[PDB]
Amino acid sequence: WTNTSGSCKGRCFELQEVGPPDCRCDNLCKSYSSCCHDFDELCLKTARGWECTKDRCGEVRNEENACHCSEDCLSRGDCCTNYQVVCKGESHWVDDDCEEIRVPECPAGFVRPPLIIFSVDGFRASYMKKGSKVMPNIEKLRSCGTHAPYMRPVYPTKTFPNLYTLATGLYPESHGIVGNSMYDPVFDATFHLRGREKFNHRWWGGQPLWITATKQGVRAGTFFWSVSIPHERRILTILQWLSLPDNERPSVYAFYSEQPDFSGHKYGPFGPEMTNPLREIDKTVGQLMDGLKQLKLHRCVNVIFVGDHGMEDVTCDRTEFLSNYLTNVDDITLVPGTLGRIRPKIPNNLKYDPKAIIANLTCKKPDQHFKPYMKQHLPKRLHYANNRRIEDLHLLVERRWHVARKPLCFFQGDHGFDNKVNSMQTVFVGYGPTFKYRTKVPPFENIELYNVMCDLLGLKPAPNNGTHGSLNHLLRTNTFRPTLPEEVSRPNYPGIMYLQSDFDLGCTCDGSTEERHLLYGRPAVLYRTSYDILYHTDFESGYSEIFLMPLWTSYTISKQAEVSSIPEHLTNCVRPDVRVSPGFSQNCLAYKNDKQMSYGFLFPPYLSSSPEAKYDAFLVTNMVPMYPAFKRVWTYFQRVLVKKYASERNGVNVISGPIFDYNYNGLRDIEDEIKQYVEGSSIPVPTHYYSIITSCLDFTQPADKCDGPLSVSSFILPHRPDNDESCNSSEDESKWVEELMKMHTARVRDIEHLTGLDFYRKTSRSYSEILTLKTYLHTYE
Ligand SMILES: *[C@@H]1O[C@H](CO)[C@@H](O[C@@H]2O[C@H](CO)[C@@H](O[C@@H]3O[C@H](CO[C@H]4O[C@H](CO)[C@@H](O)[C@H](O[C@H]5O[C@H](CO)[C@@H](O)[C@H](O)[C@@H]5O[C@H]5O[C@H](CO)[C@@H](O)[C@H](O)[C@@H]5O)[C@@H]4O)[C@@H](O)[C@H](O)[C@@H]3O)[C@H](O)[C@H]2NC(C)=O)[C@H](O)[C@H]1NC(C)=O
Ligand SMILES: *[C@@H]1O[C@H](CO)[C@@H](O[C@@H]2O[C@H](CO)[C@@H](O)[C@H](O)[C@H]2NC(C)=O)[C@H](O)[C@H]1NC(C)=O
Ligand SMILES: *[C@@H]1O[C@H](CO)[C@@H](O[C@@H]2O[C@H](CO)[C@@H](O)[C@H](O)[C@H]2NC(C)=O)[C@H](O)[C@H]1NC(C)=O
Ligand SMILES: CCCCCCCCCCCCCCCC(=O)OC[C@@H](O)COP(=O)(O)O
Ligand SMILES: [Ca+2]
Ligand SMILES: [K+]
Ligand code: NA
Ligand SMILES: [Zn+2]
Ligand SMILES: [Zn+2]
Repeated sequence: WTNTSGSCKGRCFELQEVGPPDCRCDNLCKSYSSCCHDFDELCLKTARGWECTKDRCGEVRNEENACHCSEDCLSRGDCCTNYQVVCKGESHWVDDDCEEIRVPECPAGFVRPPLIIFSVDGFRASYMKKGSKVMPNIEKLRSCGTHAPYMRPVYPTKTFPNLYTLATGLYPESHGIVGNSMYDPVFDATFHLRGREKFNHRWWGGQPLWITATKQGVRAGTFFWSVSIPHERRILTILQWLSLPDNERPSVYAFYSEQPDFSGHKYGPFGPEMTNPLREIDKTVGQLMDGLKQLKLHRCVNVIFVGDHGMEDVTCDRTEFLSNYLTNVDDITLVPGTLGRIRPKIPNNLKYDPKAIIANLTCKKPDQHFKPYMKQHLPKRLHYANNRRIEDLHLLVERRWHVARKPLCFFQGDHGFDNKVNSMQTVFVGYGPTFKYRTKVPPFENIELYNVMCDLLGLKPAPNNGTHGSLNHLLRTNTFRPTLPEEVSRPNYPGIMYLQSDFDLGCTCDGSTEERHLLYGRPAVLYRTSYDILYHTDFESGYSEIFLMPLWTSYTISKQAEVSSIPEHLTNCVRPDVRVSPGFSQNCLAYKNDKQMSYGFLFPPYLSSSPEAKYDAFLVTNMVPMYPAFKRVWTYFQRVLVKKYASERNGVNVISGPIFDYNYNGLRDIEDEIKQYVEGSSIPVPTHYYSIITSCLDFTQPADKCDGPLSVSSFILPHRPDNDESCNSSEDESKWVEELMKMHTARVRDIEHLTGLDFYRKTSRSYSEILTLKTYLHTYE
């Protein structure tokens, strides 16, 4: 019980923690039915609005007014934000010339620059193009500070998963807020963006910035605002907190606006009606900046202006209905809209038939505007599977569309789609002493910001999914010095120690390498295992004696490299490898015998330097288990695409290899976790194959003679026994394989998690630059 009879006198928006039976006067109070009886009256004044007028200057203080224009308002810290402009002849901040802030200029008592995070909901990256005509304050922040052309949100591209990702540095599958709505089958309870269940702490994992701050003795303002508190009051409150005594003043502040998301939903992102909400947000940014200038803080504070996701054109007329595909949709519950998650309506309903449902949802209309996936099959870049709150059955919905359960308008915009979709990208601007001046940076992912905010506050971040150092280039100072991970396992370098006669595998056949095929140094193995370096004319590899295949195969292909064929008499040519024991080798009998599984090669014979070399490609230590379905993809990649890349990029360095992730947690499987082997054998079957293709950013220089920055694209291709994912796969590979690959684009960092390898250890670039390179995602948008 809360004694609501107390008073919020002298307590409005107090920062001190106050639990029952004492009544409260903060933001969460309304949400908890714990506000004191005079909270609304004392703390939410509205009288006379939010702006000083000339006729109010030097007024006598009336405590009933929303903000003040009396002579004492300054030292009391509660002037209207425009007080000085109107009453003292000052200029609005936006009207002042931009000037580099080379070190913080903070008042006496400020030990470090405060951080203010200004979050805007549904702020599409492209809205910034409206510029100073619509958003003069924001445009000044953008042009004079550090800006990205866009920031990538996490999937699903909705509010709760993204705000909490911003706060934690974690993927939703890790922090637990995997949707605006979700069902937890262990709680047997349902979370919604609106309602009280979300206030229960059991939903919220990781360690959000305010807790990290607090546990390290840095004070935080609120990271929650009751919907009923107007934006102007939120701004005045932050400014009041900044005026507090040195021993009370917080170091980090958050402001949140539910616009322009609301108007985006109503009118769509390209609507003329979007101008007004964008103007209003800009006015709010102006209030804050004018307010900060009034406090002599405008060259002291670091401001982050950041969105949660973008906004797409989505109307009633573009809705797919499951009832068109499935006979009894009343027996399933669908999380619907710009994504789909399906579970039985009755939890644990034994008649639920997911394989039948998936079959009925697969490539059933030529223009089908969604695609079903079991969650383990979703692109690995989405990192959306390792959580009990994520339904096994997912629908990835095409941009501009909705999926609904059944037919049983007032919106023109929505969001939630695949986070690489252009319309879903959002905004990032950093302004203040710690950010760079007039600097543009490449787009980056929102998971990276928590580390940077910790940097801006002198905090040590909790374990998260950012790559710390990858955003050092946004910062003038306070950068984080990364350190190379230490190699755990050193390679064996086996020479010849066997003769062909030593091998009974069932197979039949009728320097200057390390320097030239490992342009960036050998990957470091970061786990305990046993493996061999193997040199060849055309390629090098780290062959695992445990997994009976290479962890990685590395080779360079010149722009003018020639593509040869595989002679008919060598079709089935597999050769034992006299450097590796028979006992540490695969055997062809297992393949001959497995009716479903074939094999492929990591270094493609098609790219051999010479027939004497080409014969090396057929070694048993270059072979990996591949389903025929996958071979269709891999052969096209090996034969057509690698050369095509080399031609377009002026040669390419390639590293390819297997990935094992049977429990879909995005991390290298240990031996015990591998669940599939080639029939009759102990040859483990990869769940995915990766390839990392590197070249010179300056395409005028060949991959192997690159003086400066690198260019990289990578993929993590699912190793599946069919091509059901690709609706056009009955056609020639040239009509569908690249499309599949684009969907499964990946960051090098993703591959590192999944393999326990560390790449790019020997280059001429800074470690920070390499970290940026490793987080890059080639999106194909
Ligand atoms: C993204 O970055 C994160 C953060 O580093 C990585 O996630 C970590 O992975 C490691 C290694 O697999 C896990 O280690 C295990 O930890 C558990 C003990 O975990 C408990 O205690 C820790 C510490 O307080 C706590 O953070 C954990 O929180 C998990 O469980 C909570 C309670 O249900 C839940 O509220 C929270 O959301 C989180 O759930 C997530 O992780 C669990 C696995 O623990 C997973 O099943 C769930 O579906 C979510 O994904 C928990 O209370 C030990 O028993 C093990 O031996 C081992 O030490 C970490 O727990 C985990 N940390 C977090 C916060 O998720 C990701 O791997 C990384 N992803 C990629 C791709 O790189
Ligand atoms: C709930 O709050 C009210 C107001 O604070 C409490 O009222 C006070 O009670 C004490 C103890 O009897 C009196 O001495 C004061 O005169 C009261 N103050 C006022 C202004 O009414 C009340 O006690 C609280 N209820 C509880 C503790 O259960
Ligand atoms: C998958 O779709 C087929 C229709 O293509 C459904 O088949 C119907 O099944 C009902 C009873 O299950 C039969 O009475 C109808 O004759 C079938 N329709 C047609 C057009 O052949 C099937 O039910 C669907 N499966 C699921 C799980 O929804
Ligand atoms: C440190 C990391 C960044 C912290 C930033 C500030 C967080 C402020 C939280 C303010 C209160 C946040 C929750 C607001 C919920 C809300 O107002 O949703 C409006 C809905 O229409 C969104 O639905 P949708 O657009 O469909 O996802
Ligand atoms: Ca795993
Ligand atoms: K076979
Ligand atoms: Na198909
Ligand atoms: Zn949102
Ligand atoms: Zn929205």
